[PDB]
Amino acid sequence: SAQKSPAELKSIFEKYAAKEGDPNQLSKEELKQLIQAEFPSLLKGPRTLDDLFQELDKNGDGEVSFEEFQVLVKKISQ
Repeated sequence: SAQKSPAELKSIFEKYAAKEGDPNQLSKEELKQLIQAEFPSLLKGPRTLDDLFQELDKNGDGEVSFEEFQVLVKKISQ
């Protein structure tokens, strides 16, 4: 919603990750889109669009795993 619920983000995340072979991560392209969807760079404070990606930039099939993504999630709602 205005604030993003864990279940909500989880559902969206699954929806995104399922676009790639492994429904467990989102590749750079997908993560970027997610960012755009949740808050299109209106980060008037925590300016990091990419620092957070890099800090979590794994690469199994896509990029950022659900495991790592949870750290991202924590900063969505604020």
